[PDB]
Amino acid sequence: EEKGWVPVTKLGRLVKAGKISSIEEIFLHSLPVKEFQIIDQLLPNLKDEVMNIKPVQKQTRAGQRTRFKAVVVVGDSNGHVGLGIKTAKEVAGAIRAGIIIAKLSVIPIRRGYWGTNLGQPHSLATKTSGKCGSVSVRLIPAPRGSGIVASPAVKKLMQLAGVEDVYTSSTGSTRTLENTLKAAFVAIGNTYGFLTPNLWEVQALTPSPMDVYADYATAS
Amino acid sequence: MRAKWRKKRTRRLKRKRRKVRARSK
Amino acid sequence: GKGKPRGLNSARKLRVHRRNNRWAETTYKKRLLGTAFKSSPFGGSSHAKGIVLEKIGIESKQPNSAIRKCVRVQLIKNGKKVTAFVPNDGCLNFVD
Amino acid sequence: TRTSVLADALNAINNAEKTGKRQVLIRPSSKVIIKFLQVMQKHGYIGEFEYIDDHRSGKIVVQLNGRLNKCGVISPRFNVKIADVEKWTANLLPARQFGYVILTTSAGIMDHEEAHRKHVSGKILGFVY
Amino acid sequence: GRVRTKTVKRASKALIEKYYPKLTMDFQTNKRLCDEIATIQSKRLRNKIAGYTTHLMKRIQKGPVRGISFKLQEEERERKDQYVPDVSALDLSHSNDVLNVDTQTAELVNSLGLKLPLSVSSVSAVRDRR
Amino acid sequence: YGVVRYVMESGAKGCEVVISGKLRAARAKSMKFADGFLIHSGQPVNDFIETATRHVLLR
Amino acid sequence: SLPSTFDLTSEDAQLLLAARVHLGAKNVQVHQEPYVYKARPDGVNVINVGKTWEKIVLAARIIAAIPNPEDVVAISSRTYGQRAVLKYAAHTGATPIAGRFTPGSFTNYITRSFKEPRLVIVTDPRSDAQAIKESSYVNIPVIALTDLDSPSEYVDVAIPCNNRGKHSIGLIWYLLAREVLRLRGALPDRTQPWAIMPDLYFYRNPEEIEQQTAEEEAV
Amino acid sequence: PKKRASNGRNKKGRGHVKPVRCVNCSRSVPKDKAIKRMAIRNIVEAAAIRDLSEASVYAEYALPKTYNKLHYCISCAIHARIVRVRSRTDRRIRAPPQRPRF
Amino acid sequence: MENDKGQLVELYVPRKCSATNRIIKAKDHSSVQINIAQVDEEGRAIPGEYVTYALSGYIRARGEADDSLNRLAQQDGLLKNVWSYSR
RNA sequence: AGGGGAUCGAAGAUGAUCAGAUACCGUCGUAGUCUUAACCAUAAACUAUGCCGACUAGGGAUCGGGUGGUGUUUUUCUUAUGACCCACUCGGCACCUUACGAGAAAUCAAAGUCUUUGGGUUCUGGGGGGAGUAUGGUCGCAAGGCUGAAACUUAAAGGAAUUG
RNA sequence: CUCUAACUAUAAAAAUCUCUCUUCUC
Ligand SMILES: [Mg+2]
Ligand SMILES: [Mg+2]
Ligand SMILES: [Mg+2]
Ligand SMILES: [Mg+2]
Ligand SMILES: [Mg+2]
Ligand SMILES: [Mg+2]
Ligand SMILES: [Mg+2]
Ligand SMILES: [Mg+2]
Ligand SMILES: [Mg+2]
Ligand SMILES: [Mg+2]
Ligand SMILES: [Mg+2]
Ligand SMILES: [Mg+2]
Ligand SMILES: [Mg+2]
Ligand SMILES: [Mg+2]
Ligand SMILES: [Mg+2]
Ligand SMILES: [Mg+2]
Ligand SMILES: [Mg+2]
Ligand SMILES: [Zn+2]
Repeated sequence: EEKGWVPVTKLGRLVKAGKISSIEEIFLHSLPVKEFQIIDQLLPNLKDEVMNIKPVQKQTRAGQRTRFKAVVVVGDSNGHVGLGIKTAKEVAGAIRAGIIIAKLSVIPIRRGYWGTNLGQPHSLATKTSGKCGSVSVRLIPAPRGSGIVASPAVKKLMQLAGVEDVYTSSTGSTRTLENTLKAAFVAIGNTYGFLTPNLWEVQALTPSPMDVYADYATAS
Repeated sequence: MRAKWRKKRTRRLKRKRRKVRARSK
Repeated sequence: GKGKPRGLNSARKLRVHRRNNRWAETTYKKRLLGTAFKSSPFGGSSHAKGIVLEKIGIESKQPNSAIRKCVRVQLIKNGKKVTAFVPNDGCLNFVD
Repeated sequence: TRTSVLADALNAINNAEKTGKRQVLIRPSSKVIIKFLQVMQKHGYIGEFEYIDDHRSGKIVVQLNGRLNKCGVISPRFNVKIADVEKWTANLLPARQFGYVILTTSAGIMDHEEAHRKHVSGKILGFVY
Repeated sequence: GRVRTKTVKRASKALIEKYYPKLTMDFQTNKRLCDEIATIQSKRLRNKIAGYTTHLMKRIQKGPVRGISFKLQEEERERKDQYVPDVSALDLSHSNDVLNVDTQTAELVNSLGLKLPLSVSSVSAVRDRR
Repeated sequence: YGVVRYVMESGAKGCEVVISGKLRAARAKSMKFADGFLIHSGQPVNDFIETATRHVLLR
Repeated sequence: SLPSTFDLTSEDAQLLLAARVHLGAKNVQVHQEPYVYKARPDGVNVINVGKTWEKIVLAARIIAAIPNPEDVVAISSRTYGQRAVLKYAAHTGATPIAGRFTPGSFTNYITRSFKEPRLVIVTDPRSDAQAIKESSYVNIPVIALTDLDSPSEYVDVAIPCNNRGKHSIGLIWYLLAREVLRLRGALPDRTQPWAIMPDLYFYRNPEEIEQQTAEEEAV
Repeated sequence: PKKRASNGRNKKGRGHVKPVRCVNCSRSVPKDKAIKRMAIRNIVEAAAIRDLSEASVYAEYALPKTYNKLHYCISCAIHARIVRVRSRTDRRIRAPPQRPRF
Repeated sequence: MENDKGQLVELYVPRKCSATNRIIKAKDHSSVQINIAQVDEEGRAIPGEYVTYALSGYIRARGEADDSLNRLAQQDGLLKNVWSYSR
């Protein structure tokens, strides 16, 4: 296709120059991503599918002005998820911008073992939870190959995550798909927010990629 | 309707029923 | 911290509190009071025979305009009378 | 009134950890608090605490290092049979790879793994992870 | 109800900011300048543009004004900014090499281990009733 | 949308399309597809923007 | 550690005293700042000038560590410290922002004033809260010229000094720029007073610049 | 819902205060929800100060004032223009309306 | 974290706050990383050699960022007695 | 029931306004309002936030008490008080900012320390209506209070907030 | 870096309203 992608931010300039090789460097230093093309460059195989299209109306003096809210989940099934929620006039544009936001909001997840680690991680590391609106989602580790015991939206979010086995429990008005998916997103991103005995030792604070490679930014 | 006036109407029905019972007690 | 007691020797009040609260439900109250046996047209009965008394149709609600073709039936098991509905296009004529 | 002193101690630890501090001042400082913090020291969830004699129940000054994330008492010290230890660990601990249900057996106050090693069980005190 | 909407104001602002040395006080000369230095499509808009340009020029002549800027004005501002007094306004150039303090900052100087010639004075801790 | 895309591919400074009628419904409705900017007042309406009106017969 | 050449020299401390940096902190106080010392009976807390100079040299060390000069971006919204910032940006290769801050200048990448720096210097947190919030949103350190009454939320290493002086802010910027240039090595040795003057960073009301021009144009 | 965390009363720790009557409509309203206005004015307006001064014995009379604290109700206060409806973010402010004159 | 053979399966072993030992989230868009330049004998900032402190967004939001940095710099011999361990 | 009996005022009497007005505006006006005994036990009896206990965040004030000031006016020559000023502390009605916490939010410094769920403890609620109705007790002279369903009917009723 | 002043003040009457609500996907 046709894509030039002139980089307008320093992170984008470094990525376009090919100086950042893995998305782990972006996630580690809590770097701010504002160009989805960075995420496209780092993760070439981010699959996605629209969770829901919802018509939302505003009551004006003349008729009812209706837009559409698209709930898109993007991921690579290898420990990377993003949840975009967008509102727009035309449904196709709403889906495109929701994909854009979801790519912007990619996040890493910490898959773990239920017990007696043998192969690659199959489940989460610990129990995690999130709460959006009144919807509280509780993700609990499950034994190997136990499937994803979750509602279809949460199940498909875990599938996009790469988590193959997990138990779930949702409390509240899980009816609303955006709230449920946001709570699940909060939980799965909180999976890397739990300090664990195997994460106890301190590191040397490797210098930030835009400090060591500040020269290649700042287009002169 | 107000709960006040529904209460009062119930009290007046009890008025009549209590007088009737007192007559026939 | 919570309304219920938490001590290791507070089983009695927890149990009686649950027992007193159970009456707030409708299924439990119906099951324990035995309202189905005493007041319902059938006492714990899925089906019941009866005799047709007359042959009436009743108009529907506001959003739905029609007359549903029912039938008044006096039950044989106890003698109660209830209206019942014949469900299909041309089944009213079938029942005499 | 102060009913469960260990509850106050663990609540103070939780509050002073969530805010990001590195120290706590627990006032009443009973035996059970000392043993609980000693177990936490043995497993690393706590730093270098201290008993301050007052001739009146003493006090404790606790040093933290941010390694802990939650204490907590099971306020009704339920009689935990050796079969019910696993159920408590599943219901309380977040993962099977870590966490410790601190429970008081006749062989002292011990973490659940140590109690299972001694093949002895008693009442449950609290949980740390 | 003459308010001279966006286009004329912005065009006149740019005209002043790019051509101040050539602009004059007179409406007709500035009208000819607007004709030659700028391609205004119609002529009513040209007259409005020249009129607002003259008004802004008169305001500038009266004094400096917000928003617009040009080479001469910014150079004058920079030259005034570069003013640094030859005489010292610190290091006790006034008050015969003596500066007045109270006890507290005197102890500050003392504990800092520095000589710092001072002059003590109590601050009369009674505060003004305002 | 293909028509609008081609029109702005041709170098146009703005395109707009109104499709009015029974778009997949019995009730009438009008869809507007616009991109760029379209003026509406003054002979610039006559001088630059050019319009066309057509009828299409369906089933 | 730092060599003893970085101690509080008598002339530099004397300058700090003269600009009345210590004189005023507030009649009130917030427990985020222990830089207080010997609360004066006038109800005007004194600021520990040694701590202020230590903060100044720490900020200079932090700024000098940045490899590319123009990712040090300095803000000033209040009038009293506008000119100084510009002057600072003249000597050290920093980027100034005077007057208004045009919010969205750090997050929004479309604005023509979108600067994405690696450090932000703020003359007053209470007045430049917008810049502090932007730096929070975009993960940027905030070396703020905090007073003993200004808030310290989202504020990194904080130089404690006066914010009501018209003297303290300019001289603080002087010492900051002077120490940064000494750290870089443009200034050869850190003993000479760097001839240019503290009054260069002082505030200049338009009324007094007009008076100065009139005195200059009299002959 | 709570429109006013103070409930408008300004009581906070009394339970009951003694009511007062409205000056216009004589509404028995609690003394704290009885918005008060201290009308201090001249017994002779500025329209007749010159006339009174010219036609009065006791040269330079002090011209005594009149003082009255008016206890309005709240319906009258809305209607008699004493107090006005405000924005929900403006209801926060309790300072008087910024010193009518300096 | 560790596979049974002994290779790492974790990705991006995360940083931790240098003042509160709490990990730094990937999307913790309030946290910062300060660099303090090393100083040689004559006051020349040696380039490319410094010391880094990762301050979390939580302490920055609370208002303890500057105090924590003061303590942390005093511990590693950067500032002289700027922070007292006994308040 | 006994005492009083000014004002204001359920009922009532009218004079207006209206299509009607035995309602609101007005003038009179009993019971009542005020009391000594005896009943009544209900209120939007509201902070619609149970009580006891611990911890968590910054900013001022305010009330009661107590400490210190080389503090200021006081005047009884000096001092002792008192009254202020500054700092601190305990307890109370409260208040401002903020979310870094909680909520469906309005908002809460408690409505926080709750899916990372357990400090002790009492009472109450399980969709709306029927209904706080009937009945049965019990208290009351009476008014009515406490306790208190079902049959049946219904797909909602309701909370907060957003745009009109 | 220095301060505590100005002010008013209208209420007449106005009740009621029937249908019928209709998809948003690249
Ligand atoms: Mg019909
Ligand atoms: Mg136009
Ligand atoms: Mg026109
Ligand atoms: Mg309302
Ligand atoms: Mg009020
Ligand atoms: Mg009280
Ligand atoms: Mg009597
Ligand atoms: Mg009447
Ligand atoms: Mg009449
Ligand atoms: Mg009347
Ligand atoms: Mg009367
Ligand atoms: Mg009640
Ligand atoms: Mg109540
Ligand atoms: Mg119900
Ligand atoms: Mg009810
Ligand atoms: Mg009865
Ligand atoms: Mg509502
Ligand atoms: Zn009134």
